[PDB]
Amino acid sequence: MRRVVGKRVQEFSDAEFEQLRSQYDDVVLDVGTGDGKHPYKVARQNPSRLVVALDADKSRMEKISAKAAAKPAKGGLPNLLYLWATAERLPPLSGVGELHVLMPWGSLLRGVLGSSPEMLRGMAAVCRPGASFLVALNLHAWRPSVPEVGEHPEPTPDSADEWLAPRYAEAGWKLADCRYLEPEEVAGLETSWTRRLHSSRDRFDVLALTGTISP
Ligand SMILES: Nc1ncnc2c1ncn2[C@@H]1O[C@H](CSCC[C@H](N)C(=O)O)[C@@H](O)[C@H]1O
Repeated sequence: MRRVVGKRVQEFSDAEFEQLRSQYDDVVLDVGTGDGKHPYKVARQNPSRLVVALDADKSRMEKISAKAAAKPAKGGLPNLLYLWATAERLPPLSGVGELHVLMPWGSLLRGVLGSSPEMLRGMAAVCRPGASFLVALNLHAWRPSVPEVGEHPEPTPDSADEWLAPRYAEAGWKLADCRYLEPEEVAGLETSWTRRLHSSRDRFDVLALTGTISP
């Protein structure tokens, strides 16, 4: 595992991770965390769970990871770990209890559309059976269609129940609910995307897919 703290990366062992995790009730993983504001909120609000967040781009996490590693009085949080990793090559995590993928783009977005099940299966691998998941799709990936969504139509609560659920099941994800999130609900997630989306004139910008990992 490759921990990010400010501009520093430090590899550490699975054994060290296990000792850390063993002190908490459960683990939450944010995949593609970007600037890392969301997991910082999650860790702040959930002191009894260990929050792990990763991104392919280590530079994005510099500021917040440095703050999280500081003393408590300066915004430090003991239950928050930022890692440098892609969704294609996840860290050796096991038994994650809650998985978030918020506003993905690029190969992570292609992955969560499930035309191929490999990425979904790789993410399911780090989770225990019964883990909860939230995939929050940025619908602007279809406004207009970006290269990575190919010919996929923009998903809706109904259409997702139709063509996404079967794909998720093939990959071991039980898609239980699909619904639009109000802009205020998106804002509650505390991602950097709130700012980008503030100027949107669309009714909804995000579709939330939730369920459980069921291999
Ligand atoms: N295959 C992949 N593996 C890991 N991260 C990926 C990825 N493909 C895209 N990403 C990352 O996913 C992020 C999408 S932007 C979303 C950032 C964050 N979830 C937020 O809501 O603010 C980007 O930071 C990008 O670097």
